[PDB]
Amino acid sequence: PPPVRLFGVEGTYATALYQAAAKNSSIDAAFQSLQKVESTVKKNPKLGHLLLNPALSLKDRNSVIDAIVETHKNLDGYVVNLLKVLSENNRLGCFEKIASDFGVLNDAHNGLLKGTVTSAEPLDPKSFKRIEKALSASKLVGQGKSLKLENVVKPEIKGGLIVELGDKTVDLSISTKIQKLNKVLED
Amino acid sequence: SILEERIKGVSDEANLNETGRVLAVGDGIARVFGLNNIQAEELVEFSSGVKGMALNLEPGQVGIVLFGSDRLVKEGELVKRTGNIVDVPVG
Repeated sequence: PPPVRLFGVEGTYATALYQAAAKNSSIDAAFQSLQKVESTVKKNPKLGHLLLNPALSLKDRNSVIDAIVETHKNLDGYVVNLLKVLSENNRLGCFEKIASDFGVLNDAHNGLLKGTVTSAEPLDPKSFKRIEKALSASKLVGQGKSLKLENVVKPEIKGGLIVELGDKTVDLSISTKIQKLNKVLED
Repeated sequence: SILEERIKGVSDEANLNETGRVLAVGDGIARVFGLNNIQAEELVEFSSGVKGMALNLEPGQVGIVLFGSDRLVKEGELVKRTGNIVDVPVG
């Protein structure tokens, strides 16, 4: 069974992929391998950027698929058959898509709770350790789920920072406050 | 590398710039894939014996309009850019 339903279209595939791989307890293997066979398509700079979008028949693409699994033999049997399904329906542009979703599904299994802690400027490393500590202490991460902090630089966040993870957010920015203020000026 | 070489052997090659290849046809309008250099209102000449005028350039696809004939055009034939706007002799 799937644990929860995430993603809209091209998530029906990702859903289906996790639940097939669930019965063996090897999704982590499947997904890692998928990253490594997807990357070797990318490091095929012609016909792996020039055949993501439909351009050639179902059958030629299918044969592009056959050639991808003969050169990489570790991909797991669920992901060698998922490629067949995608090639027969004749799609490869939303190939990275199933891959991305399948990662989110997998990391719900690992029990990782991925998170972006955007700031105006890159913060210090000490500021980082302390946010990771605190966020664990706060009841937004009850514990049982292992937070990761990913630093991003966004000069579109003009002052302050925003901590984001799951459906729980604390927006403690300057940028919003300025926007609100600018509107409020009457006298 | 070997990875690129296995893709190259099983591929007829494409890219689809300065020519495109038809996806489906009918209603006296056609759908060509590619043609990302075209001008808006250009004349295209098909390799089938017919000329048409691009009306809708949509991302990654173009919808030519076929000036008579529905027979000549079929899915998999190559549409080429004339490179000039539709004009008529004056003099």
